[PDB]
Amino acid sequence: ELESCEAHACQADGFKLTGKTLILLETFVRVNPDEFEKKWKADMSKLLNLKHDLQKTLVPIVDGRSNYNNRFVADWVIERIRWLLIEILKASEDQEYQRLIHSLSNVKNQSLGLENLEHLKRNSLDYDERLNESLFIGLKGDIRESTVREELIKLKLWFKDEVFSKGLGKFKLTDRRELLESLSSLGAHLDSDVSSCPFCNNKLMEIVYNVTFSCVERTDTHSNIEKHYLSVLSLCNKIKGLKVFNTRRNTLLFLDLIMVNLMVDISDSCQDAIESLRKSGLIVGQMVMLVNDRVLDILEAVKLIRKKIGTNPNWVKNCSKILERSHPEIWHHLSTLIKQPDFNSLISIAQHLVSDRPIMRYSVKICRHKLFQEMSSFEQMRLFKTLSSISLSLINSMKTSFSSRLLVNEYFGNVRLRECYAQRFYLAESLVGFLFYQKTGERSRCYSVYLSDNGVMSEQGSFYCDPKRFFLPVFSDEVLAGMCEEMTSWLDFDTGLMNDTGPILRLLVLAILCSPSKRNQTFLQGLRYFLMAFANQIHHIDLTSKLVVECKSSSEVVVQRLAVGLFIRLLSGESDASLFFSRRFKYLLNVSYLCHLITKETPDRLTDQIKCFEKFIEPKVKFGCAVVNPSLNGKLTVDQEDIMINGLKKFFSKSLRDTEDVQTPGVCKELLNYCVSLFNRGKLKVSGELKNNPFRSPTEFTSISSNSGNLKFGLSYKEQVGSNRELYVGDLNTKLMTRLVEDFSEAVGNSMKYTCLNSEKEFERAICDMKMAVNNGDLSCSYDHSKWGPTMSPALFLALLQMLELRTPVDRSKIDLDSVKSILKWHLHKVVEVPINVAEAYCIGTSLSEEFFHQTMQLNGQIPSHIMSVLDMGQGILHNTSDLYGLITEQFLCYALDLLYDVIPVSYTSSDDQITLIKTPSDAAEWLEMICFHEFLSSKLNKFVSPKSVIGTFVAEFKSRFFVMGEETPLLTKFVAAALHNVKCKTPTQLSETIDTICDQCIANGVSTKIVTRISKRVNQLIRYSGYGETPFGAIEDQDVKDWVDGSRGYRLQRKIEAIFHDDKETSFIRNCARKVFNDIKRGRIFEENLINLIGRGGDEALTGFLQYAGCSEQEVNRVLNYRWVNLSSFGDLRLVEEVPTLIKTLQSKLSRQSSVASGFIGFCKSMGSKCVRDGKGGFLYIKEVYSGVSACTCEICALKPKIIYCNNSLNKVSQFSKPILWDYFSLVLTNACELGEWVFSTVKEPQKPLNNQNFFWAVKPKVVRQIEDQLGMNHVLQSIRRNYPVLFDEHLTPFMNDLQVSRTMDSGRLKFLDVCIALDMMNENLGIISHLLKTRDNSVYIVKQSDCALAHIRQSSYTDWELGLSPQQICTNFKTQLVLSSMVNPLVLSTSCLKSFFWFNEVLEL
Amino acid sequence: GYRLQRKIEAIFHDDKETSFIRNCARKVFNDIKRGRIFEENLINLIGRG
Amino acid sequence: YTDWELGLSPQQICTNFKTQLVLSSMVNPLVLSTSCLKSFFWFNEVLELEDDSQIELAELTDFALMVKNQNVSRAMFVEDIAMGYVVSNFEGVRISLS
Amino acid sequence: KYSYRLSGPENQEDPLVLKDGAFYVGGERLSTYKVEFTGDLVVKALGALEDDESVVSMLHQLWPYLKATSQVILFQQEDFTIVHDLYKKQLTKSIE
Amino acid sequence: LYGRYNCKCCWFADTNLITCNDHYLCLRCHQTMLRNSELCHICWKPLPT
RNA sequence: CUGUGCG
Ligand SMILES: [Mn+2]
Ligand SMILES: [Zn+2]
Ligand SMILES: [Zn+2]
Ligand SMILES: [Zn+2]
Ligand SMILES: [Zn+2]
Repeated sequence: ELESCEAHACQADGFKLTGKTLILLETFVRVNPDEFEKKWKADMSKLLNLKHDLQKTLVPIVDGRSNYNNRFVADWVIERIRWLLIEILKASEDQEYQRLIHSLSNVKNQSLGLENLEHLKRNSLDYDERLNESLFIGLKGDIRESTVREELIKLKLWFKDEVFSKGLGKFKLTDRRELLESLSSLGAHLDSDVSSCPFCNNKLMEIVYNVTFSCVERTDTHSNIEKHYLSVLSLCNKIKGLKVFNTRRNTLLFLDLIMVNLMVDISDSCQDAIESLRKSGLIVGQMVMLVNDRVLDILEAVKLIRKKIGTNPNWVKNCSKILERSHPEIWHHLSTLIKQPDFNSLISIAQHLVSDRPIMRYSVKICRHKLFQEMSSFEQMRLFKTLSSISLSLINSMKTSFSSRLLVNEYFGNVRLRECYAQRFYLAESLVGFLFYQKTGERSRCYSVYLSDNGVMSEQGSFYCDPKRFFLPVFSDEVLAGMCEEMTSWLDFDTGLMNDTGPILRLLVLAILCSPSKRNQTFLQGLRYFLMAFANQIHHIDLTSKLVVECKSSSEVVVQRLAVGLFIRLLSGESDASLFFSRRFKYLLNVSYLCHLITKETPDRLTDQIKCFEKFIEPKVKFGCAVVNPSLNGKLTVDQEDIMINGLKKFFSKSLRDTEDVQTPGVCKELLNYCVSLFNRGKLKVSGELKNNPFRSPTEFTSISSNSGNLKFGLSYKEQVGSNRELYVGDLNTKLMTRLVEDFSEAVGNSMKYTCLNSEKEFERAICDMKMAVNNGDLSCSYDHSKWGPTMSPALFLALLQMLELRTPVDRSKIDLDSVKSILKWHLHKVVEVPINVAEAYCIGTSLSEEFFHQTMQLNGQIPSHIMSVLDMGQGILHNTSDLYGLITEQFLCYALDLLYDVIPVSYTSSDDQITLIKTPSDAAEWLEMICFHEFLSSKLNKFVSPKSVIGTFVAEFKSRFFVMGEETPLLTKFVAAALHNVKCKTPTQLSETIDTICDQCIANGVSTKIVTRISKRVNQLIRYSGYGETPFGAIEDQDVKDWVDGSRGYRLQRKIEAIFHDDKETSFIRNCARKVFNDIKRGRIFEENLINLIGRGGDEALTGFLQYAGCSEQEVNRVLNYRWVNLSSFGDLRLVEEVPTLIKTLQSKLSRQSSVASGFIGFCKSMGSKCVRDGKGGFLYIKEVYSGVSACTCEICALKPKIIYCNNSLNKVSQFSKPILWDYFSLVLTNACELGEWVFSTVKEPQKPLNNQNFFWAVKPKVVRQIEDQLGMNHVLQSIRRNYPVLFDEHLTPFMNDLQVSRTMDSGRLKFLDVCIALDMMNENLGIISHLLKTRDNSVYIVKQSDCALAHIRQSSYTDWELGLSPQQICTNFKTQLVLSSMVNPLVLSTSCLKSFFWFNEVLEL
Repeated sequence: GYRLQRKIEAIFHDDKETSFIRNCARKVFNDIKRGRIFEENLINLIGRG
Repeated sequence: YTDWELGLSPQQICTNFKTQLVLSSMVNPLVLSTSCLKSFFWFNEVLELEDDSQIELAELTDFALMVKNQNVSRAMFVEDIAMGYVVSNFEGVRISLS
Repeated sequence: KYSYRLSGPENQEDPLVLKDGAFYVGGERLSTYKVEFTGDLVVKALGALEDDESVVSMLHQLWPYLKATSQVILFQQEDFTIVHDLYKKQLTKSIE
Repeated sequence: LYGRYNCKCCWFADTNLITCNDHYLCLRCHQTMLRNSELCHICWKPLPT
């Protein structure tokens, strides 16, 4: 303790009183992180509970020392004394005598409780016997097979005549007509008074329409003074956030003074300055744009300027001296920061431009809207571009820093704006748009959009929205256009149907973007399930009851009407309505997956927390087991144990001959017994004969706890598309317990066969079986289970594993699950912390959860803060255990189906949803009874079939993958929205890498080649908007399918650089040099590690040295090095809020085992404008200052790619950030030769003419000829790094390693192309080949349309020897001749000895 | 080394075994010198004994 | 030699390199620097330790490439000896004392 | 070496090129050195090329170079029928 | 083997089907895809006579 | 923790 608080200025737990404030420091020592965190939180709690009584202040400090480190003499009397003390205890209590030794070995030695440690107490507390009486009283598990068979026969006989013939079945036929009528009744609102116009109903759509059709009909040194104003505005915004003043108000006032002096300086020295360019540029009615995105009334601007200079004279002099002395680089202000800014000229300018101020309509008819359907193909794209500009302005409005208002305020119906922020978006040559708003931060605001044609500020409108929900359409004005175009082209079979469904689809997308709401996502998911049920033949009776979503606004009604009208237009009709139903299904599935366009970022965090708590606690209240704050230790009271046992009994009181209980949580004991009995005696498709047995302070334990907590979780949500999923964050000890149960169940499942949750082999097997079943007409049942988490119970898994055999592979001893049952009993008594925000929201407050909160507030006990229950297994807590239970039960159900209905079922589960392929012997009306009986048996277990489940012989669904007869739905809109969303922009290189991976995985699922180039253009525009500027690397534009099929990111960058170098005479020379070097290294000779010495210099010297191997003299070398590109991340990485390469980072990440995307992009654009570029000496500078050192070269070398490729002399002012692009091209070509063969050296040739109707989809395989030994283990890269970079292998690498022995004893020493081809990755921070080599293709197949393969560029490997090496025919005939002529000198045995010992036995070569 | 090689060859008169070992060594040297892939797997193979 | 004099018959090596050079020259004008020599596959003349025989006429540039020269081009017509039969018009000039 | 010994007013000039197997110092033909191909090497070179017009140029500039050589050993047999895959009858009928 | 005795074009037809090249096809779908073009737009192969 | 970047 003394050594611990001596590090924090402490006494000899610790008080420090000085004046009227005391610092209280309490310390503890626990080497186990579990007990460490436990004591940490306990100390924090019992120290925070005291200031509430002392305040009626203290500085609390808790010091947890994870070891016994000291600084007294040296590491001698610290551990030896404790060791001898426990030795004396051994030589001369029971629980404490074990605590003293369990507390300190290291962290794990006889302390970590794996699933073989039940040796703590195994004691009872007068509660376990009753628990086992209410949990294991009806379990026998030794039931014979014939009895189970005849019981199932009798049960089917009872069900067919008592639940099915009575009409109580939960599944029915489709009746596609009735399905369409119900869809039109639930979605297409007919009793609503809303107009049939999206612009009338949605205010943002109205504003977009106004801006569009006011910019397209009117218009769409003049641009010299505007850029000057923008430059000085950027300069003043630069000194806004440096805190070069005392108070923020004075800073804003000084910047206002600078801007006003600039205005008065521009007024003169020009004929008409404000009346010609300000009215046409950045100025509004009576107000001028200032720093911090503000717009201030010129009148009140000069009124505020009159103050602080009349009431505070001599302010300009010192306010400028404090700036010049602080930043003598922004002193470009020479006549602005001066004395009185000519007030009379100011008021004359103000009285010149007297216009109406923005109204800012706060309060929420004729339909002049041109009927969007009948609009030309240009006005719709203009609408999309306007939406893009407005969304980018919204995002930038979220970027505004928290400033203060300099004016006094007078939000009821209207606000005459005078101190509002505004984002300016350029629209046309003369008119620009303004977005005014009065709030900052990331909260929802009320924006007002205005225009400025030639100074006449016309009001476009006012709306209310959340800014962080409009990031997808920011720059995707062409991405969504191409998506809609390809979706419309999918319907080319009916010339006319596409003509009606095109504009409707574009309008639906526009309404979805202009109104991103969770209700629209839920409605589109419901439409997806409706289409899934419509295509098939059997569907749940409660389907249409789940598709309805309460609109609560007309902006939802319009999109629901649009979606339902689209579905009807594609489905309604008598005979000529299902011409191409595959195309129709694909179109409608993509339209329903358009819900991914709307972001999932919890519009209101508190509201979604309340909804999550409601979804978490409603099943418990409806069941009757909702014990609140039971003990927090594990000592339940009499009423608590009573209600727990009652909940258990109610969970296990479900009979087998009752249909009024097919919805309440629970399980039938007899059916579970039959399941376990059929599983034990190898009757099911899964067997108990497992392999690789999963078996591999907490001092006293019981069925409730272990005196180290109570398995405490905490409730939260997880952002999903439809509804926020549940989430449980547990402490360290309970997380380790969950990890234990997860490993056990995962090993058991790997021993099983038909479970596919973390086994991609079984998932691919299920995919292929489902595909062949849909192709053969089998009955595919895509089953979903509703409330899987909230209804599953740890007691159910206890009852399952109570009589599970789980036989060993070699021993056959029926290993006991006593520890597994103990931790499952712990899970049964888990304690879920309710959110504190939910509690404080319910205290200040109809709802079932709110009613329970009010009832438990003070009537029964105290404020509810902890919830224990028997049901509601935590989603993600017992995931693999739930998967094991579901797999066992589903195999039992498949056996039952085979028994009763004589069908051939094969099932595949994922612990949430499953798919059952049923091969029927000898429509789908005779199998309705089978489906109803299966659902009834599932409801008798805890497998309540969700109404979203479908049964049919036309389309199947599994893991959000829809499979169709003869093909598979690509899900284009899902992947396109994933590409536009989840843009985690930390570094532009990482941004582009993630975008490239997403585009590859989307092209794999047949998206397009014209949409992916637009996604890449959008990403490049996003990077360019952040001020980073365009780099030769980044997103690949104008790409081909061959750039993704049989092509990695390195090949994409190579193709990008080749596209930069048109008429390739230089990149062709670099490719020839790389081919020469590769023929020299692969062919063997002597090329391993001199290249590493030659590369470590950098980009210039390495490229020169590699050129000196070819005949590149000082003439060709200087011609090659002339092409340069500004590398901002040259001396390390960009600084954003010893710089080892990213290869070390990815190796460390691979060896070891809440913010919105708009906020991420805002932070990216914010950090990309500050001091991020490092100059090597530790002084970060701006990107503008780096790109300002460039000169106008225009010498035919800096003109082939402007602002991307520069000359050698064009970067003389800034030469530190000057890297050869051709060196990077050389490295990329060599690494592509490493990874995917020799064809990266040949020149690109094109097909001549090729007619595939844009729909000839087919699967193609990667044509890679990888020559990296095809294994590329981690211990190979680690060994190569140790050999080549030992000083880099010791430091920054392998401190957290215990398997250095295998990496040291020459584990496949010197893999081919792992010394220079790893150096090219270690020195190039944007190449990254080893990350791809230590990974799989992740696709292994690419669905592409033949229209792209016919356009694919032809580039095949060509032998550089011109077929002159040995003509392998000559090789084999020479070997034969040598063998024969050496045989004819003496008798020799024709073994491998007389074959391998021959020179010309090169037959082992010649791949 | 060549003296020891000649001594071992003198031990093995009518060299049918040392000639076979020399042929194997020539094969291994044509495989390693000629380049191909023979650098450090031999080190793992030799360290046994 | 264990290959029984069957590897490539270095005469074939040099004639194949000469043929590649000539047939690649007769598709476009190329500079006869080391760039258009080292970047050729059949330029294995740097191999074959016994360097008594070079291709036909460029023996001196290959011997210089054994020294790893960075030359480009000159009048390599040593058939007419440029080192021999050279004028000896030699003279001297005054000095400048340091 | 070619280096002008660390100083010189004239440097980096007089480039030697090659167009038809004949050394061109600045545009004047020096001479052509004999090279034999025996036909099979010719077609093996023709195989590994870039495009069609490159083949056209390389085959049209062949017999003019063969004027400065003496090689009829090229197999006038089925090998020529294999070379016939490149239908360049104008080229072989241009040298006459 | 051919398909599952389905039109594969309208998805709802199991009656007097005609095989196109590898799947089945009903009468009305065949006539509709024939009276406008010679391709199949499903298997992308010429339709039978 | 701090941004002026849609032409
Ligand atoms: Mn499913
Ligand atoms: Zn309207
Ligand atoms: Zn230039
Ligand atoms: Zn049909
Ligand atoms: Zn067909």
